[PDB]
Amino acid sequence: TLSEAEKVYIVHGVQEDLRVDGRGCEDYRCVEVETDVVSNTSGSARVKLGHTDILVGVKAEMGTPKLEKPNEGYLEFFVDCSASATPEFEGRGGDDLGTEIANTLYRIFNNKSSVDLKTLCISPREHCWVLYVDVLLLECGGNLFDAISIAVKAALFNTRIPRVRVLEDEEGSKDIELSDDPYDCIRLSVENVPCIVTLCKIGYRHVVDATLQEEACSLASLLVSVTSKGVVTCMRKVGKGSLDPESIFEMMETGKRVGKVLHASLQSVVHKEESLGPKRQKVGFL
Amino acid sequence: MAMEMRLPVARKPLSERLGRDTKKHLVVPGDTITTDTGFMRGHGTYMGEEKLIASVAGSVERVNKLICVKALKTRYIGEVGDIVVGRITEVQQKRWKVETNSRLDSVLLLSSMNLPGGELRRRSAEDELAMRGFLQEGDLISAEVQAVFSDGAVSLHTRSLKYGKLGQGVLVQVSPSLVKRQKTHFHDLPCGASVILGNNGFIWIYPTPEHKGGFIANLEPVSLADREVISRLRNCIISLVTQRMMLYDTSILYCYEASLPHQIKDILKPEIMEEIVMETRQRLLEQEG
Amino acid sequence: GDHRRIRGPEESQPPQLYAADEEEAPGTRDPTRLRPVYARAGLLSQAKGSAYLEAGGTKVLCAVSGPRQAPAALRGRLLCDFRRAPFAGRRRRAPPGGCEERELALALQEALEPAVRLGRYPRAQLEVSALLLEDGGSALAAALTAAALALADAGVEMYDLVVGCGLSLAPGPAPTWLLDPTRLEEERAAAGLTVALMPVLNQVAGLLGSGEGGLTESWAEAVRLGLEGCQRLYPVLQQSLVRAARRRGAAA
Amino acid sequence: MKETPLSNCERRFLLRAIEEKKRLDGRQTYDYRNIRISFGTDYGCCIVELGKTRVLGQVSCELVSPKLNRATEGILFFNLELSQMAAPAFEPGRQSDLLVKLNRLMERCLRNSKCIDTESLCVVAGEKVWQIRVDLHLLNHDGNIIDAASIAAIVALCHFRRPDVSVQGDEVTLYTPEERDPVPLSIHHMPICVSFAFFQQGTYLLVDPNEREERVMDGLLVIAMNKHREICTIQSSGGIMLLKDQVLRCSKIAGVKVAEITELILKALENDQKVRKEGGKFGFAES
Amino acid sequence: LELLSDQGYRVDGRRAGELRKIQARMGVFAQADGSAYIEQGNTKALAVVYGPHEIRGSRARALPDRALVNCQYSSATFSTGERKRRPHGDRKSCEMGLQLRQTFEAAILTQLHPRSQIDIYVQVLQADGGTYAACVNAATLAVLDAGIPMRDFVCACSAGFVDGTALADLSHVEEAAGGPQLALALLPASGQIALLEMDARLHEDHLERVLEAAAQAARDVHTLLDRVVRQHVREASILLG
Amino acid sequence: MLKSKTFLKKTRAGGVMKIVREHYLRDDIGCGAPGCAACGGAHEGPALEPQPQDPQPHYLLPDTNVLLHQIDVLEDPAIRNVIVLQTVLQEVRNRSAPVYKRIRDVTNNQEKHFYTFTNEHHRETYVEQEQGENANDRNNRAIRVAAKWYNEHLKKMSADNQLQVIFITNDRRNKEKAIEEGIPAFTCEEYVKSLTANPELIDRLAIIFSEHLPLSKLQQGIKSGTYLQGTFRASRENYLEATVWIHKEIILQGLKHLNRAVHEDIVAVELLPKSQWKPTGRVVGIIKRNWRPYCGMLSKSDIKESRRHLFTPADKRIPRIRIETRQASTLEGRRIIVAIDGWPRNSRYPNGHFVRNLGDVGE
Ligand SMILES: [Zn+2]
Repeated sequence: TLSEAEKVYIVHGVQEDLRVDGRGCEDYRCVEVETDVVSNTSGSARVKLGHTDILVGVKAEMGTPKLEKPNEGYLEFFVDCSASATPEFEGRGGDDLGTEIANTLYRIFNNKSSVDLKTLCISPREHCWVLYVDVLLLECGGNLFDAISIAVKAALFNTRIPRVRVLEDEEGSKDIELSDDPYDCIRLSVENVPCIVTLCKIGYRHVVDATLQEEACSLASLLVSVTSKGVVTCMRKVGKGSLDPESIFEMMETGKRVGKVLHASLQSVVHKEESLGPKRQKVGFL
Repeated sequence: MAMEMRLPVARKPLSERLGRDTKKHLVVPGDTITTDTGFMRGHGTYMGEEKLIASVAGSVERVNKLICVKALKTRYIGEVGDIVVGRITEVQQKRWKVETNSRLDSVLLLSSMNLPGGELRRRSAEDELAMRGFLQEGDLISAEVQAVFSDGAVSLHTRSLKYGKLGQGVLVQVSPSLVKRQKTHFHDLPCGASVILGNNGFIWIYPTPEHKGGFIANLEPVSLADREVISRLRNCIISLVTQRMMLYDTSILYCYEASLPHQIKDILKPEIMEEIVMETRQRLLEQEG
Repeated sequence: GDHRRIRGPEESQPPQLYAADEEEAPGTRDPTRLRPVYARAGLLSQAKGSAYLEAGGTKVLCAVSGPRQAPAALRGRLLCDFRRAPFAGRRRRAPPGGCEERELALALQEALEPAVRLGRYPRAQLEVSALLLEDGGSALAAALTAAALALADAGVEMYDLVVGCGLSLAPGPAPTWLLDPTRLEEERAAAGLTVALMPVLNQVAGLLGSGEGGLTESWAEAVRLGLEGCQRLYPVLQQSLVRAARRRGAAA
Repeated sequence: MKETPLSNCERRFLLRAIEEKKRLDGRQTYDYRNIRISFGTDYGCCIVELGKTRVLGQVSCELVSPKLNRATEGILFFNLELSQMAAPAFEPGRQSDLLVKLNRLMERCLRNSKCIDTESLCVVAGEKVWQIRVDLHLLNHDGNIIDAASIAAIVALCHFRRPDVSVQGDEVTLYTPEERDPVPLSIHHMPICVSFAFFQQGTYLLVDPNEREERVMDGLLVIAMNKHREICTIQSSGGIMLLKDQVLRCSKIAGVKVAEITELILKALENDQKVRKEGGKFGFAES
Repeated sequence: LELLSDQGYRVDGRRAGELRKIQARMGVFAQADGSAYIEQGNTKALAVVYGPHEIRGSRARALPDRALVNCQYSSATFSTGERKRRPHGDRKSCEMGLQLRQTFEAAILTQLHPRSQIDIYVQVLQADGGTYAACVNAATLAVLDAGIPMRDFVCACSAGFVDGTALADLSHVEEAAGGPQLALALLPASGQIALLEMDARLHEDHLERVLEAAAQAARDVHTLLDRVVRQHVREASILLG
Repeated sequence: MLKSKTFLKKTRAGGVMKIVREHYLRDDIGCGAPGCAACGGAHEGPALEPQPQDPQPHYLLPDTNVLLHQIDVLEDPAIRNVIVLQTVLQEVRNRSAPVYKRIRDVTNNQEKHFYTFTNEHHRETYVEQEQGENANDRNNRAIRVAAKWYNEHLKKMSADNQLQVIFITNDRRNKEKAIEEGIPAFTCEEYVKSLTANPELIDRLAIIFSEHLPLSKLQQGIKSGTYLQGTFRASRENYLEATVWIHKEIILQGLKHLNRAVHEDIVAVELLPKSQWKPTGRVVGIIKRNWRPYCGMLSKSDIKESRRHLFTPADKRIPRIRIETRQASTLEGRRIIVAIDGWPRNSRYPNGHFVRNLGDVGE
């Protein structure tokens, strides 16, 4: 929380196109991305956006497919809103935000065109892959959703599912054949996995990467989910306040542009890192 | 626009760029301070089996006969004249409850807060009800300590009109062990602004006025030429603290003068941060001696 | 095993999934059409305010347990419990839920907090309780409208009413925005959307969406279309409230 | 409700009587209280009361689909409940710390020590196996639980009998206690915990502490043992600084104590069998 | 697979009396009052200590004599290869909470911060054996970073017993074998144990061995930790002036 | 140093996951020879000898196949000294339990210098895995690196007029590759011939089952035609001669035709052409399994870590069983009883489970 006069200061700053960090209204801050942090997972990633630190694990397990969709697998999301973020979270107080974020992440992936699940099917109705994604919060410094999305995408990109041949046999005997080639593990495309974008409205001007001090100063925030092409998967609205019908359009256009830029930068970075190799040493928490 | 991503680079520890080899006496818990005939203990130690044993990580300080420790990170312990900046948290029937970087909830008694102008007669129930409409929950006060209770809490007051409630400005929260204990925390810099440096870790940054006690809110705009300076000062303070160096007039003034070439935003990128801090540190060190 | 409900079977799957048929597709219709609406306020007695809304197969109740003791800190609150009856929808779900009920509850809260003015209800929490008896299409919008009616009925202050509207996308080659659809047009759909606004001052209050796909311009057209639908729907609710107030005048 | 506070008078008197090595009721420090083991009518019920602390133990069985990691051996399900009759403070869902520590400790002690044969109780490897649950209930709370809970679980799991079963291929046939004679379990060794209580940071140690002694103690050392001198678990709680020789000595004590308790338990089961072999639905043993 | 080759070596390639290289750090998260990180092999614990601050919702539990320690445990879902859910609220994380709490209430020297919460939090990102000790040690480093007074490094580690010998700082493999594993946490300066957990069957005469072995392993861990802490303090002071 | 090696695994719950283990590369490992200072002089226990003489000095180290097929060429006392590796020993352990046991029982003898060398945990001989190279190739290349390292080490140690190492193969492919890698290398035959010692050295050397058709097809074929059901039975005579009684008497032999029947079952025999007959039948399915708890004893695998243990029932008309119990310490010597649970298409033994113990034999 904070006072009223500080809110006046911040809103007139935005209206003037400056901010306490001396940046405009369409400028993120240096986001430190890393991948392959944890080892026991089939994929992992970490993000440090200003003062918000997110970790993401991805485990590719084997499970029964879903009766309505046996021809392909599924993603599940869990979100540990560890009290390490702000002590006001505990075994019960973080469930709210965790549930909210998980429901969003689902809503981003009832798209059928983001992760080609057909590539995750072994034997329809009999066996399939399951991507258990596990988000882990460690700080809360705003622009939470965008960082979580970027981490999800970096983790997917860094996911390595092994090849398995599940061979049937009579008298109910099933066999799994591995490929002893950890270098020959498959990779799922992310050319459509979308990034979130949180446009918070302050005064009569909209802003991106709404720091806390500015979230408290706002009244509405439009979440958009964009892909590198320019489409808009999801369009949600969050805030205890109102929102005009016209500003929606500006917010959406800005989300489109910012998504283009963001996806370009992320793709370049992660190709770079994949190029380097074990020479990077995987500096994490050290 | 402009967005940038970058991998994390590994730190460069040991601060070898300085090369000091300090002449101090560091310790850690379990360490045994000098055991001698009747040495008095201070904050940062305890006794066991006729042996003075440290309790906290830092450097030991031996005043004439008193042995104390000076940790490197703590929460503001209450002194008796230290100024302070505070964000209010509650409004009890009798007083206000304020949050400093302290181990408890600081207290401002209704008897302490100055009145509009100099209308001083006494405190009644009408004041008890204006207790809210004037000092809203969440506001900020720039006070000085009045006394410290045996339970640890700090009762603070407002000696004059230079203190009281604060305007709009901006704020930063740093560690309290990164502000040199000196006088005149209230500075008014030539840059075009003014700053308040709490004996706690709360720094306040407000544009300096022209008239020269918070009983009115001047919720007017602020010239761009006086908000850019404030933002630059804010980022410069964040730089200083991120490099673990002390904080006071000359330090911030010189980081300012250093961060003119580098624009108002590109001086949080750790490289720029580090080079500015090094320039400032070197010039302080060489000029002072 | 839950020890606060009757011992039933461990698992139980419905028969439909064991069916063998290509379900019937709607076909064609007037995209800018609206279903017949029955809205009445004042149904329930033991509640300070209640409302009931029926639009097609949609059947929703909402009740308002009024102020119950519990500036910017002495500002009111309203906690909303959305809940779909276990006998709605092709499939059965245990009463508790915990996945989508809470999402739609957040939606209701985010769409109601704006309209309601809570400075005049300090130190108080309004318990809004919605109930969805039957799902037949646009559900969250009906729930928003019903909660608005129930509040306006109990006599809590406001700035304007809340009108919702649900849209879907036809997955055909020429995708058109389908207004106020049915559970069939919504399960055989590519994208879905929900607007909710305050028509006097023309301000959105809470919206939501999702898509197998889409694009900026399409979403914008959807938005304006939902706005027009809500405008065309508002008068019904007006008349309903007037009618309930007349009945009150009659009772005494 | 709430527990009545403890007066400084009682506290100081207790600390002094400890300094002087004097208990209250009149026993030494290396002594339990008269423990009684009483049986019920149904195979698997036991009420064990040490002094004033009574605890009930029931053992039940079921057949269920096992868990994939272990499709050969069965299952076992502990649970201890602190009935509000044990003491006022034991409201439901409030004294959860004590429940958690006791249940984890007991699970560990019995399960991981491999006291019973989870393999013997297999019927169809992959489809149907046994499932033995044991519900302990705390009736009166005067002092030492873990010892009572354990003695009860053990007397039960040694005084329980399954409905016999016949099998051929997949054809499984269950039967009633009247058609055949139920079959007992398979135990390898009976562990029973032993509770030590530390006073004055570690200077003094007591056995089988009463409730007050538990209120004026700083630390608790639980030690599980058998008649064959095999540590199964040991745990320190209360935030206390002990040493090595203390645990060594406590172990050399637990040895003798467990030997004696075990002798008693065996005598009790013998007497119960004798009774039922003569007409009578009870069995009683006294320390 | 095997645990002790006839020569004396283990699987990982280390004798019984030694352990794996802990690699740590102090100062991860700045938005807190104290933070740490540790990897005692593949394990990766992460601690946080929100300092002695005010109690809200007083609910009549603010001890007037001493301080109020509230330590929370958590084992991430992706920690083990087998995914699990409900890392908090379980009947095991709460036991770990009790354990950590009764250790640090012993060490943290609360008599100086009465009516105040010391909130300790622990999250385990990766588990490969020795999952409690890594957390104890990370929370210790955290406490220290938060300038909270405390009697001594409360250093913890685990030991085990195989083929008539004692192993130090077990991993998951020999932890899954079912053999006796004894975890503990002691205060080196005095030689006093703050915690002693243990779970499996073994004879009594084979107790002193594993006990002293775990103790010596904890001493070694003490050496490593204190070297880290001294580097940290030295660097900080140098930067001050 | 430190190395993180990953590898995948199939669970017991029909699943796959990943492991990431650590591997410590210690540099304080010993060669086994006293002369090599800078490796440790005072190094007791099993170790080599200063002057060997059967290229007179001639230390030597074999490969897996040699251990697997000529252990007697080594168990013999006519030899004195030899090096043993870690990968070799691990493979021996994985394939044959008795051979591994023998090699260990010999390494325990201070005289026959079977000094072991932990190559995996050494900073120099260790070699990582490479894409496109199976585990067998990994171990082979590791052994070659160890040999080359041994030659260099023992080369710089002294004037080399005192000791020289040898590599031994079984097939000439591996030997020839070794030569092309720049080291000595022999096959066991060449060596055991060159010594012209007593001839004792050469003297000491010189199923997948069919499918099963479901009950539907069996019952359909009996009524419709060919197949016919009957009671299976075996004989104390032979493990292969079996008799089916139809509900007439068929005979059938061979472990295939004995497609997983037991003393008393209900098989669905098919009849073989008259070119083999008195008739000869075959099995393709079971109509009713009819089992019971068989009494017997637990023949264990000497590996004290192994869970799977073999069971010998008393009635000779039953096959041994492959059970999973972990005890294997309290049971050996005490008659138990086991219940059968299956016979998949991969095991010459079925899969059972313990149900109760009775008492030591003889009582
Ligand atoms: Zn050597």
